[PDB]
Amino acid sequence: MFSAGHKIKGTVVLMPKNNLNAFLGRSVSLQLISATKADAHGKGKVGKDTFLEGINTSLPTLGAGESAFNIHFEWDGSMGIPGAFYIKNYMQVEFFLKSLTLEAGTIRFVCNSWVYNTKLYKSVRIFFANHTYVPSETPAPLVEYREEELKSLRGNGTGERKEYDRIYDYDVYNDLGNPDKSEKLARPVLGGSSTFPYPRRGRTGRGPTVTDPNTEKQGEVFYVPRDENLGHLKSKDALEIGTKSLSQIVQPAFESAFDLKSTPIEFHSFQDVHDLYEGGIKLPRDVISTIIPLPVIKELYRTDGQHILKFPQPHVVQVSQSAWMTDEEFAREMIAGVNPCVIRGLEEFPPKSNLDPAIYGDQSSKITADSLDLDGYTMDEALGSRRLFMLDYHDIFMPYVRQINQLNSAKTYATRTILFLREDGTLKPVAIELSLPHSAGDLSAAVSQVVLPAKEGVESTIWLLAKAYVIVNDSCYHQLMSHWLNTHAAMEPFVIATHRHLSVLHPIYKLLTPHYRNNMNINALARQSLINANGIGETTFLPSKYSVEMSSAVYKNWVFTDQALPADLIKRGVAIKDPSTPHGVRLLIEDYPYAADGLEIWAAIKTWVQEYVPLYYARDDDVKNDSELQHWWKEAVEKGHGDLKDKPWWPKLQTLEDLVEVCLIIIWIASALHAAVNFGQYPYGGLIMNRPTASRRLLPEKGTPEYEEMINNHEKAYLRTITSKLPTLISLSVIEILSTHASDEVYLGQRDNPHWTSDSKALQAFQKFGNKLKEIEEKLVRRNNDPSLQGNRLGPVQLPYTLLYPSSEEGLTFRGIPNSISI
Ligand SMILES: [Fe+3]
Repeated sequence: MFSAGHKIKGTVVLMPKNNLNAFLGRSVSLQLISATKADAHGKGKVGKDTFLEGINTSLPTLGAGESAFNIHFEWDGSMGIPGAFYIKNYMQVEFFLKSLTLEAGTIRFVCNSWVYNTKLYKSVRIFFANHTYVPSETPAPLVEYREEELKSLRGNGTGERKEYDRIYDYDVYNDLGNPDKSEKLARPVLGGSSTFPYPRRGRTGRGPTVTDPNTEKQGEVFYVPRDENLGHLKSKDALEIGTKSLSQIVQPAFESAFDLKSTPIEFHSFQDVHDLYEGGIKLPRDVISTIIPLPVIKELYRTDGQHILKFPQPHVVQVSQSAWMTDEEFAREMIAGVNPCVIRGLEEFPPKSNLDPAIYGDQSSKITADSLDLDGYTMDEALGSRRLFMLDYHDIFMPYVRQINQLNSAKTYATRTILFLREDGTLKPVAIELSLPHSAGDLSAAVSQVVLPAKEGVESTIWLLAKAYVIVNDSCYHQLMSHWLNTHAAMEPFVIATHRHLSVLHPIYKLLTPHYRNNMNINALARQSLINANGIGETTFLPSKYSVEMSSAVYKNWVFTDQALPADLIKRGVAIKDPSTPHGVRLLIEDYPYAADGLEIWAAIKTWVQEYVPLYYARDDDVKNDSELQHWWKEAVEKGHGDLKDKPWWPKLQTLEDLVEVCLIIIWIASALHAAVNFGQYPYGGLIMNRPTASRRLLPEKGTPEYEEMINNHEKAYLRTITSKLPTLISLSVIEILSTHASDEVYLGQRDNPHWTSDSKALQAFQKFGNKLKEIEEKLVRRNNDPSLQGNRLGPVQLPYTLLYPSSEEGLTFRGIPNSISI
């Protein structure tokens, strides 16, 4: 090397898959690539292959599991400034590359990527320094490298994907059915048709089943691009794999305990349910022994290691075990519960249906105004003052009621619940309509009916059951639409488009990708065990084999721009546009905790996106002229959500406003919307009576033993109506996992690396965002401490609404907003 040359001092930080000397010698080579000096073909000049020289044991700052290595690079001649590097792993086993740092002012590369043996790769792995560039700002010597890496990530739409592949592409949901196992397990393909529109998911390419060329074959592992499944230092944090263990290992063990009549088959009283988190449930030794060693699963229950499993006490009963049964809590949960985003204003009376009466029978509501306890208000007054609301599941469920009720052990109604907003600011339920389709060719004599509030006699039991029917509709809509379709499924197309079309160098890549963490991974695992034919979802929720297809019916009406919180509130008639207020909308239910708190988070995110975007885009033309951005949005819409590609409401993305709106909505769905619908699942639903997932019979007729049971044993009437004990144990277990924050969660206002960009302005903006979120949390604390807001923020269950607190410790905390759909 040159006599007065100075080698560049480098430090490589990596984590071995599972000593360290093995990484020395000729094990791992790096080659720096210049960002500023090019060869005759305009490509950045490449340095010599350089191997790790030794272990650096001097750096006190390293995360757990991390090791640092010294490396020095020759850089003589006009090599300019390094902006990327190639790395080749000659070892048999992959390692996780954390970072390269070049000293002497400092150049940082944030890699966080598995590097497999070099022979497995068609292209040498390339990593860029942490500088951010829109394509027109890419240093000329890196332009081809930047595009070639995107081409690598896209692949060619063919081939069976392997573990170490980093290939992002789309496919339809044709991998849920198991037609090769049984024709009973065949399911319609979701996506790619007018009958069944659906967001796309990540392509896996396992090829067709033997029986159906349109259904993808089963697989032991559902591929995701390698770095979408990064791994966890502590197995307890691999919550997503628990779902797989639950379906494949734990569910069969529970099933056996029932098959062997080792525990009563049904609950017989409410106390048999409360027992689950008090003394626990006694099960055969082999069930316990099957559970205890399993990572994640072992955390779900306390045990004596012999026969007892105890579930954790759900938040909803921590103060009052009977408060869930109150009409006040039933209504309050529509605004501060697990599914707080379906209630709508009702602006005429009676409520109307759009459904065809030729098919379903007369659809006129039978609810009478005179029957309603509106605290002295007339109907005209209640409508005029915007005090009438409804939870309207009539049109949503009616088209499915006949087929659901044909199933053994499922019976449902299409319900509507009328709520009145009292002057005291709380909601009260005033009627429930339990509707069934009726046509000339009907065998069933069951009738639709209206049920009114009652505290005494059989009528109180009928009303309690009516609430349960409502909540079964609500639980199904929550799990399949509010949660699954609107978060998990709707976001995946954006994750794929982002990796395919926005370089790691791209500002919008850096802005959005933290909000994707673990999403493809949980979704893949969900396709394999949760929403698959005969999987957890179908065996625990009312619609059974019709569940995921009902979500395609609802996706027909999915509107991207209506996912924006203000647009949602206005659309549902629970708020009105109001420029004189800070959020720009006035809530019609003033103390609506999800909406009130959500507006604060929404505004914080908006401010962050509005500060970040101008750092990279000066004018609308800059957005129009970004070919990566244009390709990204064109593909996300025309391929990722392609069944809806023609809808008039898609932003065109030719303006700054559009880019802000699109990023904001993506970040909102991934972080706060998902947190709000996800982390309350066990807190509210851990008591099955409060959130029944299924109903198994219609209301009994007078003159039958079932009717007499309502009089003599209302708890048993109730328990015979809702989800059976066995699916209850399985359901509770899955919602417990899903309600748990892993200790390595990255929350809103956090990033995994302080050096994700070298752009100090972006880093500053991000710090302000985090500071704002802390300020918001103090605010939400004060709200929960405000005695005037007790009625809606705490309710008779005395459960402070903390779901939109930004921060949380690990565990089942009922608070904390992750950056992404990470569980
Ligand atoms: Fe989730």
